[PDB]
Amino acid sequence: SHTVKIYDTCIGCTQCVRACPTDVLEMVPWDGCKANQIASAPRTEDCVGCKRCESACPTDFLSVRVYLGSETTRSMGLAY
Amino acid sequence: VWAFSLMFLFSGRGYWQELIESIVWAHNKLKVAPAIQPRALSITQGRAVGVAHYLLGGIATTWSFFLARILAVG
Amino acid sequence: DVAGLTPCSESKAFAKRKKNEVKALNKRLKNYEADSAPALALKATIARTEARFDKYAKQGLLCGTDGLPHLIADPGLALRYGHAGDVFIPTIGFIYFAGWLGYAGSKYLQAVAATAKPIEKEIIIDVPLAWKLLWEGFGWPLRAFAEYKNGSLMEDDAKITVSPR
Amino acid sequence: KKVKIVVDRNPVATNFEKWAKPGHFSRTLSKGPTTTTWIWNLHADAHDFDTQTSDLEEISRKVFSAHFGQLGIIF
Amino acid sequence: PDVGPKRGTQVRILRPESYWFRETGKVVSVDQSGIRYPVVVRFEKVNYAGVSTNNYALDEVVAA
Amino acid sequence: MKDFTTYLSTAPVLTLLSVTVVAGLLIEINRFFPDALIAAF
Amino acid sequence: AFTPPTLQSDTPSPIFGGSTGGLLSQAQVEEFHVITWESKKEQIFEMPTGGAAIMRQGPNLLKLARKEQCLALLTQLRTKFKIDGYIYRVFPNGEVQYLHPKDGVYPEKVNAGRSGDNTNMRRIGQNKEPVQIKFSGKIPAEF
Ligand code: CLA
Ligand code: CLA
Ligand SMILES: CCCCCCCCCCCCCCCC(=O)OC[C@H](COP(=O)(O)OC[C@@H](O)CO)OC(=O)CCCCCCCCCCCCCCC
Ligand SMILES: CC1=C(/C=C/C(C)=C/C=CC(\C)=C/C=C/C=C(C)/C=C/C=C(C)/C=C/C2=C(C)CCCC2(C)C)C(C)(C)CCC1
Ligand SMILES: CC1=C(C/C=C(\C)CCC[C@H](C)CCC[C@H](C)CCCC(C)C)C(=O)c2ccccc2C1=O
Ligand code: SF4
Ligand code: SF4
Repeated sequence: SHTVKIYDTCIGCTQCVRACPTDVLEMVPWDGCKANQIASAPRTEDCVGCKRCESACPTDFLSVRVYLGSETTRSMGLAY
Repeated sequence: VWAFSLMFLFSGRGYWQELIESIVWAHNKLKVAPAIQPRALSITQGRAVGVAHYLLGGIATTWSFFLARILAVG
Repeated sequence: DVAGLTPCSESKAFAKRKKNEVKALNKRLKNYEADSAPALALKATIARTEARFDKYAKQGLLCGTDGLPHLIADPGLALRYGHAGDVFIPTIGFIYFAGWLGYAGSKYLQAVAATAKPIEKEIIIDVPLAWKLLWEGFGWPLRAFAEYKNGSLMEDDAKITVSPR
Repeated sequence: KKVKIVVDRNPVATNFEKWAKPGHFSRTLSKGPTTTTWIWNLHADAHDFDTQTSDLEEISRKVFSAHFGQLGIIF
Repeated sequence: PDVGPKRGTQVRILRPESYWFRETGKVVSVDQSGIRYPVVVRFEKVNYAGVSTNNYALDEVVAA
Repeated sequence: MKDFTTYLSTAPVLTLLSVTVVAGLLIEINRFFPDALIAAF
Repeated sequence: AFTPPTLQSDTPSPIFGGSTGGLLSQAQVEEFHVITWESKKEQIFEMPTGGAAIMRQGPNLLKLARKEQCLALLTQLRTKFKIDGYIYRVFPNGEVQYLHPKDGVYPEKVNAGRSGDNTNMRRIGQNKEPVQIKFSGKIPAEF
């Protein structure tokens, strides 16, 4: 239950969506960049908070931005 | 040295990066900034420096204590 | 005397300390033939100690209640009492040498910044250039005051990057 | 089959060109020190012969010669 | 006609949240399509992520 | 040679050389002018 | 349109000798995950819970606890084997979801027909100030 947002500085490089290990980020058609694609975070219920997505964004400042918040079993990464 | 090691073992890289940012502003104001970026030590290197200093300080303390004790008595 | 401190050449505790330290070294001497390498080393040490204690008494350093030289860190209260060699003169000497090294480094940075690979000329120093600038750094008071009166020493903050408040 | 002696003649040329350029062994370390982290990783990866080459032959040769250097230091 | 700064000129960054705020960089291209940020700027100095190329708009890329 | 002198200009060697030179100089100064507590001119 | 496939429960499992990292009590009260793939040869792979298993010819099924373990296994398959798999979420009442290849197309490729959830059209500092949103049960980055 972390709040993942994607801002318009995105250039659609697909790095953030290959980085994510839990499939929270996705590519959708867009038009505000040359690649004509932007990222989106529909499955944000699955966000663990690893910030691998945020560590792969080349834009300055970062386009994918994670805000850790409420903790659930999915967010806390509990196998037991 | 041992106590110095604690600097590296309790702190984190972010504090040091922003402190170095202020230092670099001070240098920029006088045209003496390096072309090679001062970057705070990586997290792994911070931990490595901390453990190296901890072990150095502890072992040197015990070594000196042992040697002085055994060379003054015995 | 500047603050209840009699000149070490007068203080009895200073001479007493001289006496005791020399007597310790004499006791260390009384174990070797006065012609062996240890004996020569001890004799040289005693000569060095006596020279130091006479030199300190000659220069008029101030001794306290104990027999230890004290220093004065106020210009004016050290210049009207003949004690400017304690902090003020070494202050000038340091400030000069520190400024020399700092100005040499600063000018080397500003000289290698305007080159092809400035990040390369910091890990592989250009020794002739470094040595030339190290020699030019000796006039640093003159050149630094020139650059301050010129305004070229510093950079206006409108061009230095800052954090988002 | 059959244990024997096998050597390559003159695999490496004894020059000083690579001492003039630090970081030659590692591809990532190459292309200048943009930040001091380059200075630190230059030493942190000096003997990590695994990341300088994938050929086990070259790794083994480097290990052999490094052992000779260690023996020289001990002597 | 061509829009924005010329290719190869030096510009001063004016985005307050950028690493190179108030620092100069050379233009390597300006896209003409209609992107929000078409100006592509190259700096000598890298940022914390190790990159040196960034895209800026046109109101926040004062030339010279 | 040129590359050897380039190696001798590297930060690891030149820094160590300069520290050795300055250390030697301070050691020599203290060997000839020892125990100097003030700037007696 | 796209139709997610149906979870066939009678599927052979990889040859595995038993592990101490398998399911726990959380798979009987909350939920667990199932991954299915199709192997072109019987080959040894690394199960994310420690140890090595052998995947068999044809369809293979393997059930894990966390989704992220399933995606790690799938990334291993995609890189070192070029095998494409499907991840279902099984609840203990019987309900089954279909998870990772949501639209049949992988998350890195644009599908045209996806929902742009959580996509602000402002930059990063164009958010509101915390003093303005004080006593609101939210954070500045969701206004
Ligand atoms: C010639 C290079 C140079 C110059 C001109 C300066 C100048 C300055 N530094 Mg700085 N600094 C330097 C190198 C330099 N620094 C290096 C290499 C480091 C890493 C250890 C630092 C770390 C540093 C810190 C943490 C701080 C400063 C600060 C300051 C300012 C206060 C003055 C001071 O006492 O600093 C102190 C000087 C030191 C702590 C170390 C000096 C390093 C050596 C002695 C000088 C290097 C000379 C160079 C290697 C030789 C090149 C010669 C050439 C021929 C090749 C001042 C404008 C302070 C500030 O914020 O400003 C108010 C501050 O806090 N510096
Ligand atoms: C027992 C310790 C030991 C041993 C056996 C080695 C062995 C080796 N190192 Mg190594 N290294 C060591 C410690 C050691 N290192 C330490 C403590 C560091 C700390 C950072 C490094 C950092 C390091 C780096 C960065 C690199 C190596 C590299 C190498 C390989 C190339 C050696 C070579 O060809 O030079 C030949 C050796 C000789 C000709 C014998 C003399 C040694 C040198 C030349 C002395 C020159 C100094 C000279 C007297 C001037 C300085 C004195 C003056 C300043 C006063 C080699 C197998 C290089 C490599 O190939 O990476 C794989 C490489 O790039 N080392
Ligand atoms: C009493 C003795 C005290 C020693 C205690 C030892 C504990 C430290 C063990 C940590 C492992 C370090 C090795 C791996 C290193 C490691 O992985 O550490 C981590 C750190 C950097 O690693 P990173 O995670 O950043 O790696 C990323 C890079 O590989 C990618 O480019 O390395 C360092 O600490 C800096 C090395 C500088 C040290 C060289 C500076 C000068 C010293 C020269 C040699 C001194 C003389 C030697 C004696 C003759
Ligand atoms: C006399 C004396 C003293 C002092 C006093 C006082 C009170 C002082 C002060 C002062 C002050 C109140 C100051 C201020 C200032 C300001 C500024 C502003 C500064 C500066 C600097 C700079 C700017 C530098 C630069 C440079 C150079 C020149 C060289 C190298 C490079 C560089 C760039 C670093 C005492 C008694 C202690 C002791 C005795 C002596
Ligand atoms: C002080 C500190 C720094 C700042 C440290 C820096 C910038 C390194 C300082 C090295 C200076 C530039 C050289 C000092 C030279 C010494 C006299 C000897 C160095 C020994 C060498 C052989 C390495 C960090 O970057 C850091 C990172 C992560 C956790 C803790 C910390 C931390 O505590
Ligand atoms: S990594 Fe950043 S720029 Fe690239 S697609 Fe993701 S959000 Fe956009
Ligand atoms: S923080 Fe991790 S899990 Fe969450 S969206 Fe980013 S990469 Fe995915």
